[PDB]
Amino acid sequence: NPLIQELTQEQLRTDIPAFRPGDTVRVHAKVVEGTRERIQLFEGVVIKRRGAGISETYTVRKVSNGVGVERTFPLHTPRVAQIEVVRYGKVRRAKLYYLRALHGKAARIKEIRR
Amino acid sequence: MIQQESRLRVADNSGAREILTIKVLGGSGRKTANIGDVIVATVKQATPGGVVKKGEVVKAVIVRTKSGARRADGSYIKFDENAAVIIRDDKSPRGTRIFGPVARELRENNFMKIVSLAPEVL
RNA sequence: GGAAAGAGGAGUGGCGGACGGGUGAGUAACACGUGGGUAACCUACCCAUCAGAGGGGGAUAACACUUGG
RNA sequence: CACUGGGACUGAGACACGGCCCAGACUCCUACGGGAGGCAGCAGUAGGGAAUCUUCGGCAAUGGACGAAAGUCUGACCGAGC
RNA sequence: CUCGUUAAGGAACUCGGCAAAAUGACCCCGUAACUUCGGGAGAAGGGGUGCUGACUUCGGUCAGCCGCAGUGAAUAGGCCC
RNA sequence: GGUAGCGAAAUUCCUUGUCGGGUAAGUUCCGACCCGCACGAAAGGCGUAACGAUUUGGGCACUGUCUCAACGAGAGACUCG
RNA sequence: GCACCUCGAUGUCGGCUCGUCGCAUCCUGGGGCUGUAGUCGGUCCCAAGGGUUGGGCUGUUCGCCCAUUAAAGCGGCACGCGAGCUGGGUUCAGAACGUCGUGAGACAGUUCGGUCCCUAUCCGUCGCGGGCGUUGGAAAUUUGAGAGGAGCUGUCCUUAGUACGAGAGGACCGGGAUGGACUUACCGCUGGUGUACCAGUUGUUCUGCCAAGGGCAUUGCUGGGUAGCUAUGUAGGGAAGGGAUAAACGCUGAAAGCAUCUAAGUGUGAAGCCCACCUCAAGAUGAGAUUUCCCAUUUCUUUAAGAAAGUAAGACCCCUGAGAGAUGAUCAGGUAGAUAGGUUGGAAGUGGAAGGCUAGUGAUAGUUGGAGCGGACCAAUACUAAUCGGUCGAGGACUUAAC
Repeated sequence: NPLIQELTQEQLRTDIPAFRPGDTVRVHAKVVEGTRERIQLFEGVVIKRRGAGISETYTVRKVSNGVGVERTFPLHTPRVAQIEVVRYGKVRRAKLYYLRALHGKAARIKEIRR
Repeated sequence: MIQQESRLRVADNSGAREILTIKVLGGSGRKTANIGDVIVATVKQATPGGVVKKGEVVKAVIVRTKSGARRADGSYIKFDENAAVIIRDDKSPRGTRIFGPVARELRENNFMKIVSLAPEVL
């Protein structure tokens, strides 16, 4: 463990804001359309986070044009530029897998100040 | 992954609603299809009126699966549905409207007429 | 550079855009025709009459500079 | 009644014929992130049909909007063409 | 051998859906062809169900609270042509 | 010298008869046709609601039946008396 | 066709699982002829390395059909395989139809139903140990006689819209990119599981009661999940070459003044053959090689490759174990100590403990506080257990030659 952490230490990002599963987030991804570079945005609710080290990932749920979409990211990629927390949610567990079988108003998460 | 006798919704304006897969073209014993793969299928449910009528053998390309795709930078995408678009043997939609959102892998496989009409391209 | 007129430009504000012009798809009913009722009603511009028109405050477009397109 | 279907806002008066917002089908421009439109006004076009006209001139006259007024606007309308 | 769970697909298995899985309680709404008029009928298809307070005419209804889930365990029709 | 009714049938050899239906594809199934090897009226003919741990064909739901296998619990198996 | 063989018993077809062999070759490789312009083809010769698909209908082979593929080969092996599976079909006892028979009954006509036993002795096949040998006793590193695995193939881009051809159409020979099926490892990612991990919740019973908990109900049920084992996940592979050949094609050349690949001489030439790549291997009784370590008591049968005794180098018994495992073996350690348990910090994971406080009539909510708990994972630490001991294990033959 400590030989691996030392090698991988110099590649962890330091500008990562704190968030939990349940919060809403805007990810500033990076797309390459031929030679062009460009930035998209992907707005949704964080539903997963499974971790320990450079190997940390999270996933975001969204509903686009009547179909639900999920996108998982590593925490430390340089191919993301920004993670912004928009709201805070009141939640009671770590994996919000029950959201993937609800729609509209049943899938509502209450807000909370922090 | 989509195999023989899987059923797909249609994300097109062609007159078909449900489709049943018959073959997974390309190879000699290949099992499954993915996003950007071509297929031979039966129309199982049509719409009253429409260029395409029920009982027909036709070709379609997969967008939008549940077990989705993986990108080179370590990130993934997954959908809640399986869907396809009926195709005209040189990759053009036989309809004029695509519904719902579409995976970005259809660019690399060169369905450029379809990436023009999709509402969102993820 | 101090000059007063004539001719342009966008802006704030008033009034008009519910008229005039088109068509007959819907509609078997107070929709229309004819005869009445409202002690259950509204009405800018126009005409008449009576009475007012006091004294204060905080802004904003334009304009000038600047960001993303 | 105003491309099909819902809604309100401003206003004395509209749930509005060349206004706004949302949904739907159709058409169009895009650097893909997005944007634009509604002749059942007058001419005109393609299509359907046995079958039905000019992409004209002027506000001199009568009526209408605004302005104190000169005036500016008016495919209403007055004339010309087949 | 006897049990529990399983990504994506969902009878492509096999002589044959064999074996499994699924339905299952109570209250309310509804329910076709046909018929010997009794039936068919639990046809099919849908909704409610926990806890606290107030009122309760009576049987219940309103206000509020919590979880992924309220016949929160065990026991209990799959259906159609 | 076989009438009504029915007929590739629990009966039809040739035969997977021919035509329509259902499937992407149907020697099984359903509808019809009549050329009934070898139907036929109480060893009854032809219908028929209700019923069946009967026989057959098709749909929805559900699934380790299958693509194609993986993990876990217990009993035998394995070592010692 | 015959009746040698088996009647004190030799169990039929399709399917399943697992294959192997022949070549009269289905694809891929190499060629000669063409009534071969190019693109596609016809036919004959050489070639068995590898490859050769999923459904529908029938008990069905056979067959027809659908959608693909480079291709969807044909035979042998008790028409391979039931002490390995199935029992749909044929061929027991029940019942029915057509038909024959006076009848009892019958039909390679049909229909619905219908019991498949076996604890592996020997050889054989896959794995794993003990004994001795290899001529002093030991600890390691190895060569390779032999042997096994592997061996498939598509599409696009370029050469080039070039050669060819009226047009339509469209190459060889080279170079580059990316796939299908098959296969060797592995758990960082995406998922599965995860019965001594965390949480929620129903019924009833116990810890005297309240609060807080234990037992049982499939782990009572429901939502997550560490290590480990895993595919549908991730990485790699069948790369390029050399040698001798098959069909075929020569160069030089006479017998036979010419001609002729052949007799003497001399070449080219295939996915095939021997190497090249991977793994096993000196029980290869032909038992191979290199480096390092250790060096002499007592009586005599008679002196002899003699017996017996204590030892060296080294090894084992016994104990703590896991990266190993049915057992045994293998590997990590035994106080010259981190081998396993515990302790002290941490992590994954769960998701806000108990006891108080505050706001509510209450159910509950907020706060102290990313709290409490935490199997297998990571560091440190001799606190407990690896104590004390015993057993086995050399003294190196003879002949010839060179030094």
